[PDB]
Amino acid sequence: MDYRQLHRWDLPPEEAIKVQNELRKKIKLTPYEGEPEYVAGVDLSFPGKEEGLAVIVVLEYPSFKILEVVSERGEITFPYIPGLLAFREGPLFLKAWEKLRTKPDVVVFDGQGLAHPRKLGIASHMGLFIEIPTIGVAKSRLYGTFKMPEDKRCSWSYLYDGEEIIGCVIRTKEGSAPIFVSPGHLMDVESSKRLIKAFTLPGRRIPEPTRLAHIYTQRLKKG
Amino acid sequence: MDYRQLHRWDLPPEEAIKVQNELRKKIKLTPYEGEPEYVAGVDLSFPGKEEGLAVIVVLEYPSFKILEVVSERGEITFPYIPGLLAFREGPLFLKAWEKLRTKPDVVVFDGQGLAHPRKLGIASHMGLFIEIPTIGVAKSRLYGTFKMPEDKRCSWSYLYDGEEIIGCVIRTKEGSAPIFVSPGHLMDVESSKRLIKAFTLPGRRIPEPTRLAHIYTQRLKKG
DNA sequence: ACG
DNA sequence: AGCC
DNA sequence: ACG
DNA sequence: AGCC
Ligand SMILES: [Mg+2]
Ligand SMILES: [Mg+2]
Repeated sequence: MDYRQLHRWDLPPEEAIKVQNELRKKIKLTPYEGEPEYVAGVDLSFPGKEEGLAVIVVLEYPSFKILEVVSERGEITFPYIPGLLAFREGPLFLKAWEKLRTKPDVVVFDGQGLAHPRKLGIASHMGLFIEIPTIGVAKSRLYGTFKMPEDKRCSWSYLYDGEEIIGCVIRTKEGSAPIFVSPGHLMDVESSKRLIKAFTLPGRRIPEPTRLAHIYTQRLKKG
Repeated sequence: MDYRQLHRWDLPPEEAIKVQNELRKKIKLTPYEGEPEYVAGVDLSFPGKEEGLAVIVVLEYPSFKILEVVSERGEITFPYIPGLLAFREGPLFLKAWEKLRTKPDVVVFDGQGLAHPRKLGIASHMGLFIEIPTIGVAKSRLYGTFKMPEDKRCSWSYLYDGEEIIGCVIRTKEGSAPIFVSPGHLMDVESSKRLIKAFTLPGRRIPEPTRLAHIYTQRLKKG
């Protein structure tokens, strides 16, 4: 699938931030009304320190049937720095995306979207590139304040940055920690919560798109 | 300082567990009545993957004055496996301990004590070796159930393993995550909570013994 | 789930 | 713990 | 404090 | 994420 190379990836940390502050102004938070059909999930495993393995899984909704799965194994140069995950995992994801045949209605990333220091989490960032609605689903908090939701199956709270709602915390599985959901691009808080709740099956903590992308990222790595 | 080499460290994972199940029966949970004077804190940093740097800091209580500081830089063979931290960080700590001149009244370790699958966290394990009262203070949960304490300076809850109290969770600093305190050897839950509360200064999340051992483990590593 |  |  |  |  195609996309817009909005900028260079070979940037020193301090420069990436500058970029982030410019790209955030181009983000569009908008309702995603309707039932999506093709939903994608993205993730990366790391066979080596400087070697990543990105996987994208396209699912058929509401059947959750796997329709396509592409992957790209490559070098990872940029280090991990909270708030700059995009500059680390972004490039390899895009290379796997160049291999993607079916155009997704929505893409789910294993990371923050709006719930980010500069309001441009890896999900928002990629959305600008691929120009498709995106959602970020992280397994831990990066930014924002919240009241821990009850330990009940669909309990949830809002993630805040002061008075602004930047995402939500959903208990998708009792006994397990909540997940952090936030809009990427062409998405808003209410719609990302609705969609993520619809993409998560009973008994699972992680919504199908990213849950499967992860397993694949791990199976491909190992045997 | 001296200690008892109770067993070999070069053990395969499955064997270490066996050892743990035998050593746990020798643990003595007993009150630590009274004001201690010399309190030690232990920690390790890792200059390389197979290279550790252990530091032990002895403090004067209740002044928190540093009285002694010894360290040992060495190879780390055993990998990290939750529940077997002792087989990884234990050996190098003991080598630093062999260098220790002042005998501590109590030793605080950066890890679990009783709050462990086999009731023998690294703090309990070392206590058997050094035959001195020990306490474990971890920054995250390894085993047990608990109700998150209020976000207030001295708020705390009990850590459970069913009906058994195996430690406590203390909010030592509002806005920061709680710490997990559990008795090692020659210690009990009530006394370890009392002592750890006394060893933690206002505004700090980590009690002085281990807070200082950590900084040193990091400074020595770097410049 | 898990320094 | 270790990738700033 | 922070995949 | 990666050390089973
Ligand atoms: Mg991931
Ligand atoms: Mg430590």
